[PDB]
Amino acid sequence: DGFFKQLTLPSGQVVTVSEGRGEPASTGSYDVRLYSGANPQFPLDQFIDGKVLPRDGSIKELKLLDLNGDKQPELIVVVESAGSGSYLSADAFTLNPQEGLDSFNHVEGLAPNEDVIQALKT
Amino acid sequence: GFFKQLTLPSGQVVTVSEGRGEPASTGSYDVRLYSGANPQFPLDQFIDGKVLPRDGSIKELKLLDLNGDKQPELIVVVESAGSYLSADAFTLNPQEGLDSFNHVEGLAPNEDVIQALKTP
Ligand SMILES: [K+]
Ligand SMILES: [K+]
Ligand code: NA
Ligand code: NA
Ligand code: NA
Ligand code: NA
Ligand code: NA
Ligand code: NA
Ligand code: NA
Repeated sequence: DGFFKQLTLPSGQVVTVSEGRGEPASTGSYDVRLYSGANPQFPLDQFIDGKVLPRDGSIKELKLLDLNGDKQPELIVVVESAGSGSYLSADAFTLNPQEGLDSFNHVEGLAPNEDVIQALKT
Repeated sequence: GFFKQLTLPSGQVVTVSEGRGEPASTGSYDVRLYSGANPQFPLDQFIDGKVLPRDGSIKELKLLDLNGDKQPELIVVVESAGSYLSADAFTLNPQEGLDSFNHVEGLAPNEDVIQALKTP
């Protein structure tokens, strides 16, 4: 099994993030799947929506931070290139009970010392 | 959890997966398309993917030309945990990528899913 992480949002919704099965470490895809989380004992029983995105590198971090000021965290998936420069890219998603899952922003080709969060707000 | 890889005669590669950790009876599946440009590395060149709901468990995959352009579409057939079939079809090509072709649902087990997907 490859990369898999499950997070519970403040609303009680549950999100999973996976890299594509059978893919190389250096490049491929990942998906984000949102669930209602209505029963925390069976958090993945009620699927809502999902997206598949390319990754130029490996997932390096998952962050839950409010980017748009609505008080709820967006999900940020930070990806680090296998290149010697370790260039960063990231996708942000809104995920909430009212709207479900949507893309918020995407950045790529960032130097390792760049402010990814500020870039995603830009 | 369902996982299957198919390779088209063009060389394109597709994988179909049920969502990890989900119930057998309900959840999601994803379809991922790769170029397969180097056939020894089928999953080295990702193109595009989609995540869909499944009302049931994946029964089988088919590759068949649904619109008569001589390229195969991908069909994902789903069986309810209860008896009904549903199915989603997708176009796949190097030129365009991955797109929805059609969707059918509430079919009897004996019905022709492929003819249903072809029929306006
Ligand atoms: K949405
Ligand atoms: K497309
Ligand atoms: Na891992
Ligand atoms: Na690339
Ligand atoms: Na927010
Ligand atoms: Na929003
Ligand atoms: Na919508
Ligand atoms: Na969207
Ligand atoms: Na066709």
